[PDB]
Amino acid sequence: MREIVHIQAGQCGNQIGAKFWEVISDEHGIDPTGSYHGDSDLQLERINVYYNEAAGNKYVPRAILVDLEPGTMDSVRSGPFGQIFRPDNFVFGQSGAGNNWAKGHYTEGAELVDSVLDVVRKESESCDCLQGFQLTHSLGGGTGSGMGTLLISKIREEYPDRIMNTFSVVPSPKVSDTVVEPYNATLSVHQLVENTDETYCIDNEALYDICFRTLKLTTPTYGDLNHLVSATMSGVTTCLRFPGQLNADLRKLAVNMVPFPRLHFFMPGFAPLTSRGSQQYRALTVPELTQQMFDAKNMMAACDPRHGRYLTVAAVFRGRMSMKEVDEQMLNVQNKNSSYFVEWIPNNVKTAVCDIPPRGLKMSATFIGNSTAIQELFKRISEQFTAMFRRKAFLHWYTGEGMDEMEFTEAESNMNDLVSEYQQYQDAT
Amino acid sequence: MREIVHIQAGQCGNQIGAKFWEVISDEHGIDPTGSYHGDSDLQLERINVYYNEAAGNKYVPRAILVDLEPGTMDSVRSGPFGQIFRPDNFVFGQSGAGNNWAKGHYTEGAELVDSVLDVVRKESESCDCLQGFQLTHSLGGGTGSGMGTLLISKIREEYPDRIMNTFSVVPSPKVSDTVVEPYNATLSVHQLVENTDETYCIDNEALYDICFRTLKLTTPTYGDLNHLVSATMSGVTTCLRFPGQLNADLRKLAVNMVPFPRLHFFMPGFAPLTSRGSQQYRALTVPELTQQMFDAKNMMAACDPRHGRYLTVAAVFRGRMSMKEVDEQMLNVQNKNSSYFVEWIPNNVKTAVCDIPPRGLKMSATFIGNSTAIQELFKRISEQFTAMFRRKAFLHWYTGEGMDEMEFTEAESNMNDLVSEYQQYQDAT
Amino acid sequence: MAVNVYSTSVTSENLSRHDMLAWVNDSLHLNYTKIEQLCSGAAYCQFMDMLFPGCVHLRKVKFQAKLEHEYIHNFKVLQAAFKKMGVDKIIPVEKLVKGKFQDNFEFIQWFKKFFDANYDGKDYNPLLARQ
Amino acid sequence: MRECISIHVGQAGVQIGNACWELYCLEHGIQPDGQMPDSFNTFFSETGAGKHVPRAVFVDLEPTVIDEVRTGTYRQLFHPEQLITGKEDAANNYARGHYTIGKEIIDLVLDRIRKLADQCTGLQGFLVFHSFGGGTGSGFTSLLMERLSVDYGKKSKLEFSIYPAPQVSTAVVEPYNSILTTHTTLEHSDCAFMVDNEAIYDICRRNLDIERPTYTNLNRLISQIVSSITASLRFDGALNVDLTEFQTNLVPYPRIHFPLATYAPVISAEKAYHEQLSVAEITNACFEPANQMVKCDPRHGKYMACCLLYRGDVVPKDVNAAIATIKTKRSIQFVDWCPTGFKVGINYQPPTVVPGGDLAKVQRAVCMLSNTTAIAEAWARLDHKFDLMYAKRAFVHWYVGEGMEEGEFSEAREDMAALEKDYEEVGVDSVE
Amino acid sequence: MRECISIHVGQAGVQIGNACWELYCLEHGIQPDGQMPDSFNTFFSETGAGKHVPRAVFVDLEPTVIDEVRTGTYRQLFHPEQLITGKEDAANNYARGHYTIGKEIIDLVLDRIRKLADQCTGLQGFLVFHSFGGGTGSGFTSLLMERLSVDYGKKSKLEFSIYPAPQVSTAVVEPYNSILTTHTTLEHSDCAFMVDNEAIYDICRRNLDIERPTYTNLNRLISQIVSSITASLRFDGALNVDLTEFQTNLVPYPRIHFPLATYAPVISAEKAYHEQLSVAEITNACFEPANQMVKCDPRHGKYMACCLLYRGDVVPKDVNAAIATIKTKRSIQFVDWCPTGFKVGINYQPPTVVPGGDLAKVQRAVCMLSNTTAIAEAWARLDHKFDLMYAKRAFVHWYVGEGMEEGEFSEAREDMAALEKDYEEVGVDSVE
Ligand SMILES: Nc1nc2c(ncn2[C@@H]2O[C@H](COP(=O)(O)OP(=O)(O)OP(=O)(O)O)[C@@H](O)[C@H]2O)c(=O)[nH]1
Ligand SMILES: Nc1nc2c(ncn2[C@@H]2O[C@H](COP(=O)(O)OP(=O)(O)OP(=O)(O)O)[C@@H](O)[C@H]2O)c(=O)[nH]1
Ligand SMILES: Nc1nc2c(ncn2[C@@H]2O[C@H](COP(=O)(O)OP(=O)(O)OP(O)(O)=S)[C@@H](O)[C@H]2O)c(=O)[nH]1
Ligand SMILES: Nc1nc2c(ncn2[C@@H]2O[C@H](COP(=O)(O)OP(=O)(O)OP(O)(O)=S)[C@@H](O)[C@H]2O)c(=O)[nH]1
Ligand SMILES: [Mg+2]
Ligand SMILES: [Mg+2]
Repeated sequence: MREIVHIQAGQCGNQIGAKFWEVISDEHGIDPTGSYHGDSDLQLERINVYYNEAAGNKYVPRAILVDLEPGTMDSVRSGPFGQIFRPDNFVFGQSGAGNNWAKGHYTEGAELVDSVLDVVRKESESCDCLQGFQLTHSLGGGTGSGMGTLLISKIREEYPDRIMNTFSVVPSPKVSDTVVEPYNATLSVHQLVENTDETYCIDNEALYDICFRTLKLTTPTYGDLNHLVSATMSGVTTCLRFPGQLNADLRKLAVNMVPFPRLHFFMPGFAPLTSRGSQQYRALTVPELTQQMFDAKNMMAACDPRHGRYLTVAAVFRGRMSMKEVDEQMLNVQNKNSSYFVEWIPNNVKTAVCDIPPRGLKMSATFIGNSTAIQELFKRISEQFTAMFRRKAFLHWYTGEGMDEMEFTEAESNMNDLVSEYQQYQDAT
Repeated sequence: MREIVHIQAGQCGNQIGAKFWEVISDEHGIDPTGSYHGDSDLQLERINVYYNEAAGNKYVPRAILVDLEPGTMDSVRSGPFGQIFRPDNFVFGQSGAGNNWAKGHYTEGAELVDSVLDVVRKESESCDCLQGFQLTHSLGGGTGSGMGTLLISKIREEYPDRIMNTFSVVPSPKVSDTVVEPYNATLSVHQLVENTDETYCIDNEALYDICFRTLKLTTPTYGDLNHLVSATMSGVTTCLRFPGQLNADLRKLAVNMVPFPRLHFFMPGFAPLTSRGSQQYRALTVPELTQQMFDAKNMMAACDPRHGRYLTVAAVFRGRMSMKEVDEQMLNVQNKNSSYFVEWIPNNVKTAVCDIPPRGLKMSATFIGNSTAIQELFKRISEQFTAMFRRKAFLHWYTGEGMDEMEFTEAESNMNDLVSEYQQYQDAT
Repeated sequence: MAVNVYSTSVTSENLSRHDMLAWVNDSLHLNYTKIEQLCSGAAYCQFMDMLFPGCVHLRKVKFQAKLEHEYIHNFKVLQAAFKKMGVDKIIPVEKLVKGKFQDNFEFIQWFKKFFDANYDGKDYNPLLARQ
Repeated sequence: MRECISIHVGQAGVQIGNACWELYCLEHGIQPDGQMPDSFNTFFSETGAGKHVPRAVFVDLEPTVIDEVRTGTYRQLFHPEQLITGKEDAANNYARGHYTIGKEIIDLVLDRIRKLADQCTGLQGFLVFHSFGGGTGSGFTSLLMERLSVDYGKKSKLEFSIYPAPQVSTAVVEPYNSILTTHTTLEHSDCAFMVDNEAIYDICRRNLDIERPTYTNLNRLISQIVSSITASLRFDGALNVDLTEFQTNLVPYPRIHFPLATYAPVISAEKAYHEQLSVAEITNACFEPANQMVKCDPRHGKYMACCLLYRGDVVPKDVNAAIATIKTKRSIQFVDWCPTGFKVGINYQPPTVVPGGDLAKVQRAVCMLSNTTAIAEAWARLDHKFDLMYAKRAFVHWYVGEGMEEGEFSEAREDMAALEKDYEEVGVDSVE
Repeated sequence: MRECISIHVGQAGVQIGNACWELYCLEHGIQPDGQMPDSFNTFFSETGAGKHVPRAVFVDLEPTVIDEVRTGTYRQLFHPEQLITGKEDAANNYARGHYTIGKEIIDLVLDRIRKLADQCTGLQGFLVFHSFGGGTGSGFTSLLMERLSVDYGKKSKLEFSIYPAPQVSTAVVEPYNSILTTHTTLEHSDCAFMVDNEAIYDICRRNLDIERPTYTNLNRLISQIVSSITASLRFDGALNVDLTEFQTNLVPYPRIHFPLATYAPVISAEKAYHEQLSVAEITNACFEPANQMVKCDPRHGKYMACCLLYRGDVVPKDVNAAIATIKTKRSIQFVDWCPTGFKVGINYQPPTVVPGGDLAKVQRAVCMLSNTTAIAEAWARLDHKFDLMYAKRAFVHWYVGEGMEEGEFSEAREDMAALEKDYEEVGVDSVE
């Protein structure tokens, strides 16, 4: 009953993915071997959403791990929880893509993709009623971006009526992690616009800010960053996995959040977030949570929501709380912040409530904003792309793999059109 | 009540045969001395199918071991289980055939054949109701191929109303094990087409692939390969030896699988097949088994079933399982893979179920496919034969033993006709 | 005597998948839709005939090959043609015959360069060569 | 799995190789006899029981330098067939290296490479160590590269080069050798990492307080840089970079494939105790011109790519912070066609320190690979040097005597002229 | 049961025999006195109590070489009647070997063979060791073969031959001897395994690092090859090959019965420690022309049959894999009439190593027997040599003086011409 198929591509994709898996196992009372050691029957009721039941009281993640290099896979295998994964679901190459989108999409990735697809099909067939797919990856590298997009394209072709959702780690504005990342992102976005139903934009710049400023982590590590992402991810599927009072799911959320097909790029957020010492000096009531949710400093995408307008917002609450109170809070935010919400979508806040809170907390909240400010990010990428492409810098690395300028051009154009569309709705009255 | 007489020819024939015997003894609770040390009365009920009861609570395989060289026989005798065999049932020459079909069929083999026949007749007379004969051998050498075919011919003449089944190890496509193997195979096939009721085509190329890719055996050995073959073999007779819910036997299987007399060459398969570590991460339900059975990578013949159509498929299941489920699975495979099944044989899947599973497993499955793709193999052999015969290469080795070109020619023609026949049914609507 | 060339890393000296396949289809009058279809070796054998008539035993080529060994056979003919003409480039047969895109695309990149170095513009009807 | 084949050509290449393989052994816990009481495997193949053998070839045209290896401490480390020597050297003559003497052993060298490569399941590529100035380092290396390009195709090839200094030469004919080898190797190399002996000496004197640094010291320093480059492949890391990634991120146009290496921190133990070495602190050290290993001025050039490879106790956020501040800095200008100039690698393993070495043990290190229009200056200098001698045909008769043709000199020079112009063109900012 | 009778003719045959029987004794644990403190039995008959005697005949026309055996370490190993000597040698004259001197001992030799054969229950056949060049090796061997053909009929006969080198001769009349003996033996031999002293010397120098290899070394090497051929009969194996199988799988036409032997690996202990010797690795070694034991170029010929005999720690799948990759390789071309070119044998017993030998102890070995159109070159050379001397009738008077007729020379030559043409015809590919 509503199986989700999980896919992880590249280093980023696999590191976030592992963390996510760890989070989920703890929630469902699953230990590193796949055995259930939980307390309550509710933990097992909907375990089939993420786990296949194997022989002898074991549960195995419906997870496929993909990379053109093996080192990350090895690391995962050696990690805490590494042994829970099905060995045949690790599909790795030997070559790599050399941070090149073309290599991931057309060359090395192409050589590996069939093997992935075979696994995926089997996984799909395992499920009684497949909800769809969640892909974790970056847009800036070669495998996650090129191979990942290719995978998406094929999956969509095979299963056009199932939901495709992605958790994409997007390039940062202040500093680049690779030199060709604008190319890789731009290409990837071209695929994503046509082939995903929803995309959560996660940015490391935002994450670091959150960790340093809000969480008071002097020197946050990638693991810590991943944890936040995992928390968000778990939040989005909580209403599918536990009984609630007003229950959401992936389809409903998409419907509420996506008024036009191309505009499916979300700014995710999570609340609450406090230091170790600072948590004793404040109570986690719903209004506090709401307040934490609605501000620029708590968004995981490096763009200010105050630079645009919200088309829609979905808020997913976990824990025992008063529905009336929640509704009041939702009303209040809309009324007081009227100028940040588009005027032609009345009641553009959607609420979901799941009775099961996450571990350690009595209540939490997950925020999904569809904000016209995300256009800024796209614009930056377009600018960076242009600056390089006009001088044909690095181009021979991609053309050498069989790619043509036309493909690049078209991709750029598509990106530009999306930006224009975003602008149009931002400006409409 | 339904005695089977087992015959082993040459090195291959004897190595596979020994393994088979080992498998069978374990199943029926027989130790290396012939004494029953099993648990259940069901293990002894139908022990007479493969064993003669000797004086003093001992059971002896109804097995005849034949070779033109003694070394293999000696090895068998010295092996674990070597002492279980009747000493007078080892019939070996001193000369060999020098990898020459002619020597096996007309010369050295001829000198030994009468002695074999004498034993065989006695064995037949031992039995209350002889079902027939199973011969294990290769087609590529001299003894298994030439002597074996001769033996078959004589046996058929003597006992024309009994079933003759063969487990033939067929030459590989990528590499040849001997230079004259096309001649030896072609000649052998000429005899087999006219004198066997069913022939299981087993190919070492396929076997290695299975062992390396599916079983995750880095460096598989011939013993391991033989084990797989033995498992298949045991599977085919399981319904004759144990009570079941829908019981098959050798005759029934032949009837279901052979719509035209010459088309009796099967592609055998076995399921399940897993690594040592990988078995804990999956449950052996019937659908899984079915899925494992129906694919190209799990066939023990080096030909892709997707290059032809299935005329018929027999599936034999062992273990406690639901008949309904089995039937559903059978229906499902037919419906979804419609294009791979000939349209003029409705319901071309036959099912048998035996309640006794093999040791170590709760359920297993054995697959017998009559696929028009096997024609590829025959074509290859014909091509190889032609290439050599047109230049009369190596011919003096055979003509020197009294053989004429006419015999070769006729054999070639017969093979070609079979191929044509296969093609005709493949193409028919 | 036939001249020989090398390919590593150069700009404005490449060909897109589409363009390369167009070239192969126009040159040999066939209808490939994937560059990986060149893995059968028949096309390469034909190209050798067109470049250096008599360097290849085309009567031995299997133009309707479907199986790995058939493809291997074509590449043996190609190998022999290369040896006869003194082209020193090692053909990665095992990788090519698996029909992998990367290996085939790199090989055709080199082959195109080799062809351009050596082709004198003569016209021939490849249909007769084929059958 | 991801094997890396190392080739050490001529005296410089061999001697640096000695330093590199010594370091690798210490890093993987391999003794000088090949024994150890899984990460090693990219650099060492394994045989029988309790022995590990470098994936390396050492070649020189004379026996003396390699004979030291044969008779020395690591005699048991290498298999005899991977230590290749001729009889007579190339006598600082590219011609002898490329043609007369080199054509006698090239087949042998390549045959052994083929044998090495046959035992690789996932060959990443080749690391070639040599100099620009020697007859073997110039002529033989060029030859070798040509053959490798033919026999292996698009497999990644990397070069570590002792580029000639502005005012510190050994030979008189260095400019000739440098120019010809650059010309001949250009279309065959994917990326070449220049290093300059003068600069390293300065570093040794200034940063390590060494009055009289020896070639050994330089070699040791080089070994550190090489280790940083391959540590991402030999160890687990937070964010990883492989040999194929460099040429993508550091080479914007095919001919402009000369990034420069800078390592930090290079300090003595006595000096290390009074300093806390943060990521910001070492990054700043790197991005200051005095710590560079080529005697050139980046302040007078523009950056086209920077790749920063951190190792040890390093935290991604910290690195990001460090880089951000360096971006602001006046002394760091980037070309106008390149808004993203940084590629960043972070590996968990701290730099290993050779017993009896000049460097102190640190919790963090960083190796920057940067590509700068300032390198054009060096090329200009070299061309000028060539011009001065060639105008008089000084030493030309030697080259011709070894089978070179005079026209090839002019050819090499014109190609280098073109190269110089290419850099210049790249330098200028975009119209509109 | 499956007995094998060995005949050692002349100096080469006897000396190689010394090396072979020394090896067999070590392999079966038989002491030099015939004692041991069941596999032996194909090569050794057993007598009374605690003594084992070679199924062998040693023959030479002079006493000196056999006298060494009689007085030597293995004096007690052989029965006196199996060591046969005349008084005067054949003086490098085929005529003396075949007629004048040979006709005096042929009856004796055959009588002893008959006695040996009478104690065999399952005679597989004969292994005959000799050379092409000596008067005994050429003339006597031919005589012997003729008689054996008559008295035993279709029993398999195999030859191991020291074929003459291209540019390394002992005698001047070698070509005459070679040609006549090949002519006379051709219709009587089923398969003959050529080996060349030059090639073995090269192997010794190149692969074993021996400055000055002696005939002993060569003999030892030969003994290995012979052991590989008969190990399948003397030991248990996974997949087996017997003496009757070779002639079926290696001889496509009656006259084309000259396969060539190649053994791998041939290494010293010092070199073996840095190498892991896989099936693929040794197979590749074998299939490279430098490791061949006849100085000929297979790259310039085509293979008609290859038989690969593996021994020791060898796994069938691995062998299959190895062969498959070699099939792809450009340097391996097969004749068009032969889509299946490989016969493969695998035996469990690792190669035994003679104490004080030049070869290191390995887990695996392989012996290839291959038949190649490249052998035609050797024949052409030999014919040319014959022609040059015969045109002047150089040395002819000797042969005539010993009862040969001049017409027989021309006869031999024409037969060899025909043989040469037969190879040529076989070479070309099939029409349509
Ligand atoms: N860093 C460093 N540079 C070296 C070393 N040895 C030589 N060099 C430099 O290399 C150049 C001389 O080239 P060599 O490698 O000695 O010459 P070669 O390659 O042996 O060539 P020939 O002797 O001419 O055959 C000069 O610029 C030297 O300063 C060394 O151990 N370390
Ligand atoms: N490999 C090897 N070759 C040998 C040996 N002794 C001789 N030869 C070769 O055998 C040929 C000479 O023939 P021999 O066997 O000495 O002569 P013979 O058979 O005794 O004949 P006559 O003395 O003429 O009666 C030359 O090609 C020698 O190189 C040996 O111990 N080993
Ligand atoms: N939050 C988070 N971001 C990461 C992680 N790993 C990498 N990134 C970010 O993702 C980008 C590169 O991701 P990466 O994983 O290298 O893509 P890739 O395609 O797998 O890289 P490749 O195989 O082509 S070399 C960088 O911007 C980096 O900052 C991680 O574990 N967590
Ligand atoms: N699966 C399997 N195949 C084998 C075995 N032994 C041999 N073969 C295969 O069978 C073929 C040769 O079989 P072999 O047993 O030599 O026939 P034979 O007739 O007995 O051989 P001979 O007496 O004429 S020399 C080869 O292709 C080989 O790969 C075995 O134990 N298992
Ligand atoms: Mg030198
Ligand atoms: Mg003599």
